[PDB]
This record gives sequence, structure tokens and C-alpha cells, in this order.
Amino acid sequence: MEFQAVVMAVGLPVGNKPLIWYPLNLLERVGFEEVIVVTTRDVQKALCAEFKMKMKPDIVCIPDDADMGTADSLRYIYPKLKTDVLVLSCDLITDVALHEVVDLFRAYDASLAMLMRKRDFIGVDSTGKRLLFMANEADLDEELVIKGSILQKHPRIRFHTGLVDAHLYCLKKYIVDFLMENGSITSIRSELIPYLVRKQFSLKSLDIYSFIKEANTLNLAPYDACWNACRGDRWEDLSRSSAQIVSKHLVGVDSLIGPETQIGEKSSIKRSVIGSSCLIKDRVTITNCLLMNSVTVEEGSNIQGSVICNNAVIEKGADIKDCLIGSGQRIEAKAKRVNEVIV
Amino acid sequence: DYTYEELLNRVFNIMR
Amino acid sequence: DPSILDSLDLNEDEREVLINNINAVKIRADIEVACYGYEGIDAVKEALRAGLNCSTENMPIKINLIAPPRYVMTTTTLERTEGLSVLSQAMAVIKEKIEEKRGVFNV
Amino acid sequence: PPLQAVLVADSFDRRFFPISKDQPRVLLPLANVALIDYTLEFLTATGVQETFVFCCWKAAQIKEHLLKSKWCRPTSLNVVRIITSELYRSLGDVLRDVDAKALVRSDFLLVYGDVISNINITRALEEHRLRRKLEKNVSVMTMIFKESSPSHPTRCHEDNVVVAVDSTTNRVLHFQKTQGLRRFAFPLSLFQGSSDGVEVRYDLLDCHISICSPQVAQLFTDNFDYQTRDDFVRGLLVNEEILGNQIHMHVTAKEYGARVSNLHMYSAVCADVIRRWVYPLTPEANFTDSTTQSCTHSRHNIYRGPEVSLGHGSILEENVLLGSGTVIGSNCFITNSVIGPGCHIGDNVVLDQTYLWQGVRVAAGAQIHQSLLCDNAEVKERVTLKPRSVLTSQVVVGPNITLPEGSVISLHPPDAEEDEDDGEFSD
Amino acid sequence: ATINIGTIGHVAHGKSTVVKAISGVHTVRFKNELERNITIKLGYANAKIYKLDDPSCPRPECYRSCGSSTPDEFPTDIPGTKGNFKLVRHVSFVDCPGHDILMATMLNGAAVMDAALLLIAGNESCPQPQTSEHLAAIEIMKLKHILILQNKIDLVKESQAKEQYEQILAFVQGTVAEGAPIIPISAQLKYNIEVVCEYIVKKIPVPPRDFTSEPRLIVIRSFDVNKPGCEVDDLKGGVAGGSILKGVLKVGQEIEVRPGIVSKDSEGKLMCKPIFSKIVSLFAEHNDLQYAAPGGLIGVGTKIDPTLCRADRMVGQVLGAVGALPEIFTELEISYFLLRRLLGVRTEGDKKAAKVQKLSKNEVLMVNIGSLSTGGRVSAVKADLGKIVLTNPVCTEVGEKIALSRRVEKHWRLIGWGQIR
Repeated sequence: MEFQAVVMAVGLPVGNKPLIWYPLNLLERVGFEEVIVVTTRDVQKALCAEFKMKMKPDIVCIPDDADMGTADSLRYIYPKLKTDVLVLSCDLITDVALHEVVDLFRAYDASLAMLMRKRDFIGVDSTGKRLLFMANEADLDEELVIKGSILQKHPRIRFHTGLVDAHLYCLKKYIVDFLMENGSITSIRSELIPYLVRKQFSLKSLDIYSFIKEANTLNLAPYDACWNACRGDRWEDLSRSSAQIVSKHLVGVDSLIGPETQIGEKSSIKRSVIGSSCLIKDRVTITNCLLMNSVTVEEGSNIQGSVICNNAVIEKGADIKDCLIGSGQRIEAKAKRVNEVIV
Repeated sequence: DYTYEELLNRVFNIMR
Repeated sequence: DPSILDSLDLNEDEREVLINNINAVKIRADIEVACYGYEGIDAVKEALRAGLNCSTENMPIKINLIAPPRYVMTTTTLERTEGLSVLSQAMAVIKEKIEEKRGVFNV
Repeated sequence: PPLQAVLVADSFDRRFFPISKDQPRVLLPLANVALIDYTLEFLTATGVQETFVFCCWKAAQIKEHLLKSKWCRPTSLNVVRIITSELYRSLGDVLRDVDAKALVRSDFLLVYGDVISNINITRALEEHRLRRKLEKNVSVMTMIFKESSPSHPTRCHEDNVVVAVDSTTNRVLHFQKTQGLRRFAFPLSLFQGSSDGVEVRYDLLDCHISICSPQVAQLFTDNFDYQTRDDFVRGLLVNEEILGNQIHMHVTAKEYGARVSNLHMYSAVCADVIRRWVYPLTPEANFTDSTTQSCTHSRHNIYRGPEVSLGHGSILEENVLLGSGTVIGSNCFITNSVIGPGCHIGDNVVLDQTYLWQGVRVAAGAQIHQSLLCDNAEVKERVTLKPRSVLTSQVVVGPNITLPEGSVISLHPPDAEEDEDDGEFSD
Repeated sequence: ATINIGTIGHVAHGKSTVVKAISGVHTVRFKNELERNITIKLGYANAKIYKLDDPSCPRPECYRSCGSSTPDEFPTDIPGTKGNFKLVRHVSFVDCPGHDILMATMLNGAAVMDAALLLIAGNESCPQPQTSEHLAAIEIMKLKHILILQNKIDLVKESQAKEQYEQILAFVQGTVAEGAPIIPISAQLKYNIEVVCEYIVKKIPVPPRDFTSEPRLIVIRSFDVNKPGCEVDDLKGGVAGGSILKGVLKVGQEIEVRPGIVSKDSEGKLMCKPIFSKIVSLFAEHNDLQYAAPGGLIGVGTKIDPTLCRADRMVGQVLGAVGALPEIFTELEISYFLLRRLLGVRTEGDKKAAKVQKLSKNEVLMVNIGSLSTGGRVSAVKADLGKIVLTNPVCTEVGEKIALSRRVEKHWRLIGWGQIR
């Protein structure tokens, strides 16, 4: 082999579907027995047993310390890394056939690679393979400084502000080393990659090989975004709701549910997904939103665009509107407002 | 005390 | 015998070049290690010293601590591979006197 | 509607000093033909027929020669009006002037003095038309340009161009030269304008064949502060907050349009037009029916005017526009030259890369290089020269005298690095 | 080392003198650049001021005392008397200039400020450069003694030599800066830089300080910046020259190190590990007299393995004491106040200082528990009550102060107050 599916993931695979587990799952589908999976040990061991809660016969768990930045944890796990690494971020939910990026890499002896589905304006090449610049408006105020050298060599540049990369970086061992001595370089996505591109110019030079994508992305602070995912998820679930105690009467509109769950009467669901093994069986309606379990539900949940996570309750008089369920909700009736609220 | 006002009233003309 | 090698000495250049002409080579075995106080750490340093002394007895040359964080023993290849013996007593501090206040050797 | 083209025959890059002394800039003989001719043949090729030329400084000589133009014949397709005005010295005023007499009806194609081109604007012309009247004046200008590569001798040490442009409608986004900028500066103004892809390029030539629209005469009159086209384009590119109505750029791929500016540019374009890089235009096509420009194209890019009496054993490897009236002796080893009319040569002479002209003369054994001459410019036995070593206005050099590189000698002490002489020093 | 000082003052005049004019010892550290505008760390400048009964007090220099706030002349009083000028010990007169880029130190070592010998410039406009945010760090710095010395007295005109000095001695009272008088000094007129050893060191003199109290040393700074590829013999304890919170550096002191390394299964509360940090190292700025007392600012040297905290890791933490009380319990009670004076930038329309808010989940919240700024995803927040918690033992004998600056933008602010559990 020539790789290691090391996964820079910290912080849970929520939903009716092991989401966080899915970068693993997908790379597992294409070889890659080894999967280094750094865990979360800022308090306790709250992540590894959650992997014992999964179904891949070859996974590995890595504890950690208080704060572990991307390149920081890179330098941390550095010793046990004895090949060309294949780093990967948390929320890979993306049907990209990875053979394309490693294709380009294995082709042009690339000192790096990454992906970009459609801050952070970038300059990509004419051919669209050897990118030539990346930055964000945070980096510098307004001046797109491009050192005349590259335009004197690489003639024609297209730009891209319309990007959603996925923090996936096929690497080369010597760059891992070049980082290992660079103690100050804290994070790959923010500082490493742009530093390398900066050092593309002062064949034994270096390479950078981006890629444009139009298929799926990496989830962030709005996780309702991956409700898109949810709607689409069942297609990913072609051979890899889906199984539950269904009603076939309540509104089923692009729904998802795990087995041994809330099966009752007088419910509904409209264009969203649900939780698994929770209390939602009384006279209820749709909520056009997703919920986590352990939230007793009853009395016609007239809600829309929210989250009912754990540590929640409602019964016999309930009604809401776009008010998330966080922690500290021993509720039975709280008419909510569609604005920003997490009760 | 006795020096702040002294500086203030003895350098008023020379020091602009 | 350098002056018997540059025996024929016309100018100072003779002895100088002939001597400096003839003449990485070490093992910088370094590990950051100390105990969590002043007393246990002084004991850790004394135990590493006694270990390096039994080492110089067994003679892998120059078990040093020329770096403050890591007690970098300049383990000379005295038998051309002496880097296996210069540590033989050093890490023994881990249970000789360095175990007073958690003095744990590094890599 | 007809296609009318403003034109100014005094490019204000007044660099061809001291050469500008005797005959004006535009009239220059590049390949024994007027550059302005090349331009006019261009205008006719793209099919424009009402061209408004302009010359302020030295308009006299301009009319003097252009009365017998290829297009000053009554049979011509082009009508010309040398408005002999000597007030402006910046194009700004002539554009406000074509405003001042409503000359341009609509949809004109302004052009600098001595663009060398073969370009068919009609593709551009029509796409300009489309996104101007299927868009109703939202355009003001649709720059045309020609793809190239930076390393070519088309972009001399002096002038290059680098430009941000859009890729959907190909509208200009910023224009700027690069006289020694190891980095560049582009504002996010570009992207806060739109999030659908922006392109930067450094591979377009200084084509200076701006299509425009008389509302360009507007944009020049309404604000009396512009003095060149670059003034125009950067002013309009910064004044995009309101009333910009930006430029719709467009590049070609197969043609060759260069607004010759400096002696190096003249060098490059002459020894590329001899190589037919622009064809239709090359003197064996004698596109100006002017008689003595009968050029009998021959073997291996050797051109040859009539009656050259080429000297015995005088090898000539390539690209040698031996003009009319010439005469050459034994072993004269010419190369890449342009030997105009009235050029007597000696023997054993080498003239690599040189550009002689009319009247010129030279005796035997007089090696030259990278040179240039002019009317009755003379150098006698065993002289020698170096890059850009201009010498004009009948200047002479005496025997045995080598000369250094920038040996620009002329009829004036204060401007030339020598003066009218018949030795080397001593004006 | 029994009582130290501090400083505070307006900006926009040039404090290349209000940093090291008559401080005794200069101000420089690893990449310090003593005064571009002002300095931010609160440290210890070794010097011993003392009088000789002549109109000014002879500085630790045995010949004279002068300043560097004038290029050709500065009217001043008499110098004092020579003859190997006497003194008591390292009675620190420390200074905190008009910059606020060290709020971690300005909240950890702040509370060790005994006096405050300061300067206040007079080249101010209507908006306040250093009188709008620079008073939001040392509000509870335990420096009851303070003298906000006006500076512009001869060079600035009538409308600048008195422009905002009084308008701050009345409207910079949110912290203890307005209640400080203007002892004769100057960073913009050079007003008797000699008389600043008597009319300043006796107007805000070393207050009656703790003489034998607990060795409650909360280290405010650490000193090690040497280049990698370590040198010959840099294996020692601390070496830290600054202002420690408390501590009687008497004969045979120790440190009951509660916070230290992670406790046994360190999601817990308490621990037990004294690592003796011997007290022999305190030079009294003129002689080897280390029978010191708590309150001053001096150069201490610890006795521990330096690895953990030789670098910048001994700020916020503590070195223990007798009476092993210190509250190593993050989950305690604490409170803060909202914004009334806008920190970072201000306005004269109640636009950047009117509103206030609290914290919640799915976000981050940095608060300055005691000395250390930490936090994160907060459960909730009351009106003026706080169930403060953290991820580590910030072990001090109490639990003061908060930070009204989470991860917000390029810079940070301060609006809080002080509450102890």
C-alpha cells in the first residue's frame, strides 16, 4: 500500500444514520482497512465506546488532549504515520468517487491535493488542475496580491469564490515531515496549504492539485443543511422508514426513521427526517424538521424548521415554531416563535 | 504639589 | 604521535597541515526527563548521574546532559555500536531514585 | 449603418525622437511603405469606408504623402478628412472633437496611428452590436485583443498589459500595465460584484483596436480630465458605483494587431511582417498600387524589388526586403534586413538584423548589426554599430570608426547623443 | 519587594517616556520594543527610591536622578544628596503604560498592584484613546494607592495642557484612575523628572503592606525564550521577574501546589502535591537581602522542573502557601457586569455601548475566571448571578472577575466586574 486513511475528526453521528461514521464507511468501501480515527478526550472517553456502537470490523480509536488543532494533532499522531497519509475531516458526507483526486495525485506526482465542491477566494489554473492561489477576506483586506512570477509562467487564471471544499488532503510523507519541524504551523486548512502554495515559487519542485466538485459537501454549523443529505441520504442507502415500525397513514414525505421507534397514532411528517426510539405516538402533526430521541412528543406539534434533540419533552397542549430543543427542556406546552431559539 | 504649578508657571512663555 | 608524523618540519605549515590533515560520530541519546518537584527531580538527576557513571564504567564514552530539557548522552560508538549500553543504567533511574516525584524518560 | 472610424496619426508616445525631426512618426517607412497605409488597408479589410484621420503635429507632411494614398484615389472605398487641427496633443481632445462636430454617427471603431493588423472586426463588431442593442447602451466599449504569450518580442521591456475580465459576458473588470510589478493588486470589488467566476489574463496584446461608441465621445466630453484611452478605461472601471456601463472585452486567436510604439516594437513588427505573419499584408502583394513597390517575392522569404543588381556571391539567408533601386557588390552578407530604395553597398559587408531606408549608403567592409538608418544616412569603410544604434537625417560616419551601442546620432547636439558630423565626435 | 506600583493614562502623545523615563530599570524582554506607543505587560523594575532631605529624593543612583522627556532642557527641582545614596530594599515602583494587549496579565498580576505611579498625557481629542478601554483591566487591581500624573503642562497649549486631564479625573472613574491625583510628573512637558522620586514615591508611597502573611504566590509571568537546540546549563527552576500576587518570601518558604498537573482523574476537585519552591532568590535592588514580604514586585527564582512552565505557562496558575485553602473548584459562584463604557472603541451617541446580552449553548464564551480566561459552551446566564465552571482547577484562594470578550473578532473587549465565591 501507499496510504493511511487517517481522519482528522474531532467531535454524534446523529440522525437515523451514522453520519460522522460515514467518511470512514465510504473510504472503507474502497480498500483502506486502516482507519486512524482521533477521538475526543477533553473531558473523558465519550467517543470510543460510541465506535464500539458501530459496524465496521476494522476501526481504530485515538485519545487526545485539551485542544488539538488540525496540524497540531497531525504533529501529535506523526510518529505512527509511516506512509503517504490521507487526512480527512469530520463531516465528509459526499458521494465523490475519491478515485478522481487520488487519480490526479498518482498521476502528476503531486506534493498535495484537495477537493472543492460548489470567505476563501481562490485562483485556479486554466486547465483547472494546478491551482495557483488561495486565501480569504480575513487574510487580507481587499488586494488580491498575486506575485507577477506565476502570471509570467502560468499564463491564464480563472478564479473561484463559489467553493465548498471538504478538507480532504492526499499528502506525501515529506510534507508531513516539513510540518513536523514547523512547530508553529497550527492548522492545515487555514495556514499549511496556503503556505505551501506560497512556497510553490522561490522537475523537483512541489505541486498543488485542486478539484472542482458538484455532488455533495461537508456539514458545518447549520446541520439542517444536511437535511438535504437526509432527503438524498436514502439514495446513498441504495444498497449502502428504511426499517422501523411504520404507520403508512401519518405524513411520510422524504422521511427517515430507525427501528424500534415511536409508533403510535395521529402523527405526520413533511419533508424532513426523524429520530429513533423516542416518545412520539400521541395526536401529532408534521414539523418539517429533524429530531433526536428522548423527547416525549404529544398533542399536535405545529412546529417548523427546528430541532428536537435529547433533553426535551412535550405533552397534552404542545405547539412550537422553529425553537430548537437543547438542554433544560422539561416541557409539555410552549408556543414558540419561528425566530432563533434553542430551548 | 509645589513643583507641578512651578513648572507650569515657569515654562509658560518659553515652552510653547 | 603527531610531531613524529610531521617529523620533518621546515615551516610551521609543515606541522600544522600534516597534523590537521588526518582528522558526525556520536549518538545523541536525548530524552526530556525530570521529576515534578525540586527534591524528586534532584534525586532523578543524581540517579541518572549514577547510571551514567556505571555506564562510563562499562565505557560507552561521554554520557552527557549537555541539553537542559533532555539529558543528551553523547553516547560515542565505543565498540562502534555502544549505543545499546550507554542507556543500560541510565533508564534504570526510572526505579533507582528518579521515581520519587514522577521522573519519566522521554524517547 | 455605415462603419466610420476615428483615427489619430500622432501617437503621443513621442519616443521616435530624434527620428521625429525630419518626417513625422506615422509616415515612417517600415517595409518601404507607410504604416498608416497598413492601418488603412486594415480598415478596408474589416470593411470600414468613412475613416476620419487626424494629425496635429506635422500634419503638413501627412497630407503631402497621403494625397496619393491607396485610398486617396477617387476610386477608393474609404473617404478621408485630414482635419488639420493643431490644438490637441492628447486624444481626449480629439474625441471630444468628434463629439464637437457629430462626425461619428454611431458604432465607430477608433484606432491609434500605426496598428499593424489583419483583423476582421466583423465578428467583434457584431457581438458588440448584439450586447449593445439587445442590451440598449449598457455597453460603452468592447475592447478587442489578441492572445499571445508574454515571452514573445511583441511585449518589449517597456509595455505589457494585465487585465481582470469576466468569463460570462467577457466584460472588462480591470486594466493595468506592469512596468516592474513583481506582484499585482486586485480588489474583491471583482467578486462582491458577482460570485460566478472571474478571470485574470496576462496573455493579451496591447492591440489598441478598441471598438467604441460615440457615447465614448460623451464619456470624454462630460468629464474633461481624460488624456488617453487608459485614462478612460481606468476612470470608468473605478467609477462603477454609478454610470460606469463597463467595457465588454473580447480576444481573438488567429490574427496579429500591434500598435507599434517604440523602436524595439518597430523592430519586432517589421521583422515579423516580412515573415508574412500578417498576410494578406506583405509588399509582394503590393497592396498599395504605388508603382515602385513591385516586390518580386522569391525563394526562401528573400524578397526582391525590381532591378536590385544583387552582387556576385552575396549570400542572403532570409527575410531581406531588398527595395527598388538598390545595388550590391561582392560577398555582401545581408540578413533579416530591410534595404529600401536608393541603397548602394560595398563589399564584405554584413548587415544582420539591420533596417536601412531610402537614400542610405555604405562603403565596403562595413559590418553593421541590429542597426537602423534613414534618408541618405551614410557609413563608410569598416565602421561598426550595435543594438538600437539609430542614425538619421543624412548623418555620416568616417572610416575606421567603431561606434558604441546607443549611438543615436542626428542633426542636433542637444537631443541626440551626437550631432550631424562626418567623423565620430565633433558635431 | 514589600509593595510595588502600577500606572494608567491617556494616549496619543507618545509614551516613549511614560514607560521608562525614571522607572529606575529599563523595560525590555523577549521581543519587547520598550515603547512604540505603550507597553502591555505588568512587570517588576528593580530600583530603590529614597530621600536625603533635599528637594528631590536620591534615586538608586548614588549621584543624581533625571528623565528623558525633553531634548534640551526641563525645569526641575534639586536632586537630593550623593554619598552612596541609601535605601531600604527592592521597594518596587512598577508601571503599567497605556496599552491593553495583555489582559491575561492585566487580570492575573493586576491584583498584586500595591501603589500606582502613573502619567497622563495632554494631547487628546474628544474621543478617548486610552480612556475608553484601557481602564477595563485593572479595575480590581488592588492598588488603592494611585496618582494619575498629568503630563502636558508647558508644551501643549492652554487648551491641551488641561484639555482632558480633568475630564478623565472625573470621567475615568469606572476604574481607580480618576480618584488618583496628578503628582508632579510629565510625559509631554518633562515636569521635574527628578521630583518624581519624592512627590510621586511619597504621594502614592509604598502602602502599609502584609509583612508575614500567607505565601499565596500566584505567578503572573514566566521567563524563558531561548532558542531551540538548548544551551549548556539552562536546567533550573522558574526565573521569573515580575509581580507575584502575595507571598512572604521568608526563611524557608514552600508552595502547596494545588493546581499543578492534572489531579487524580482530573474531572475532580482536590489534590495534594507540595513541590517545594525554595525561597532564597530575591535581591533587594541594592544588596543580597531576601527576607522579603508580600506586596511588591521582584525577580523570584523557583525550585522545580522547569519544563512544564519555564515558558509562558506560569501566568494564571499559582505557587501554594500555608493554609491550604485555595479554591481549586471551577464549578463555583461568580458574577460579572455588562458594558457601559465601550471597550475597544467608543462613540458619543450611545451606539456602541448601550445594549447588553448573555451567553447560551452551541457557541463559545470566554470569561476570565480569577486570572485565567477560559470557558466555552455555557449553559445559561442570569441577570447578575453566575454558576461559573471550567475544565481545570484555577487554584487561587478566591474566585474573582470575568471577561466580556469571547471569540468575537480580531480584537477583544472588557465590560465585566468582580465577584468572589
